[PDB]
Amino acid sequence: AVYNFATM
Amino acid sequence: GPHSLRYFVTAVSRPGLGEPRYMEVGYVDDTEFVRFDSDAENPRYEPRARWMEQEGPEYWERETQKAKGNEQSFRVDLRTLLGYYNQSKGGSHTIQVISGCEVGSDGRLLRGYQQYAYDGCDYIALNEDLKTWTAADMAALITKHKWEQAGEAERLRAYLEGTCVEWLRRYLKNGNATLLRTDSPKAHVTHHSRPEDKVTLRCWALGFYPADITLTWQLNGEELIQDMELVETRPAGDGTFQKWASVVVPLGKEQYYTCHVYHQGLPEPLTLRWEP
Amino acid sequence: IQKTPQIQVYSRHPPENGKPNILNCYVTQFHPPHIEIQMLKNGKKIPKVEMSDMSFSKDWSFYILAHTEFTPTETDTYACRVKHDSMAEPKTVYWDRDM
Repeated sequence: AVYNFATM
Repeated sequence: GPHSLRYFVTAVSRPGLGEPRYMEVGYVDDTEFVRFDSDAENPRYEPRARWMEQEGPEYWERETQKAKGNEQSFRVDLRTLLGYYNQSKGGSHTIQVISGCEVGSDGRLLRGYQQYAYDGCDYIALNEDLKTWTAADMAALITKHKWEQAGEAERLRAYLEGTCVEWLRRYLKNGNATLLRTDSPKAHVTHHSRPEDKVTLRCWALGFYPADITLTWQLNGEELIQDMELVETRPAGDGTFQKWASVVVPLGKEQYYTCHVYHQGLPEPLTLRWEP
Repeated sequence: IQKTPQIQVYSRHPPENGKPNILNCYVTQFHPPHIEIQMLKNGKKIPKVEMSDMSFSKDWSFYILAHTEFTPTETDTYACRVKHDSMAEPKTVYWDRDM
């Protein structure tokens, strides 16, 4: 459902 | 009708007051169905729709965790962006992101998105090809390379074309009775006196759902769209929406003006005028 | 960047004394996201208030709704008092049964 966000 | 799954995630640093506040809110077409806020008593992903109670204790744990994971991640992000912009460690800043996917009625993928912002302004965003990035300023230009070098783009695409479009269908099925419904807009006009023998006519449209609706004022067949005034459609607190559009017309000459309501639940556009 | 909220107040159904309804205070177009919102009844703050339907625009400005169950009366007065870093004074908006 929700994504695994990455680092900036 | 197409459909979508949108996630609004927000992170906000608050120096001197503790760790940032992380929040996630999800929607399947205009109805909020899930959310997480690091400031709750017990931060746990939780439902915002009955149909979401149809989910095993498991689902709610995987989400609550991958949520707490993102929390740390944006928490590092916020500090990272501080170096990128040579900003003071003392100021409070925000990172907004919206990711999700749209589909067609066949259940197939239509569009996929994910875009970041920072303190209200564009940061970086995944182009429509789902392969390249468009960076706003050169700071975001760096994150662009990190991800190019880490194949983050194809990592995401796997997510959009896969997990995203799939649970969208699941959701759309768990609560189709709530999401695939159509509540028709009930309407009416209000009248208000004014200086210089002028009159403000307002056209209200209530209890409708999908949020998408059109309102116009017409005189002898031409829409006065320019000399009109309205408010961005809004939630009414029970899962339906409402909107109003007004127009100033000369006193005594108002029955020459009509309102036109265009909605999904209206086979025939509504047409109304004032009722003295 | 900074953007002042736009406090709209309204009910679910056209108001009729003695008939249950929902009162809504939609607060929109604001940045930064830190904002404080109370609903008032006769100048008093209402306890059972729900916050929901948060979102952003293509513009990145925040939108959040606060609603609550209630039963209009003729005398009763409802309002939404908002506090945000872009106003040096709390802006209150009142409920207009006749809007």
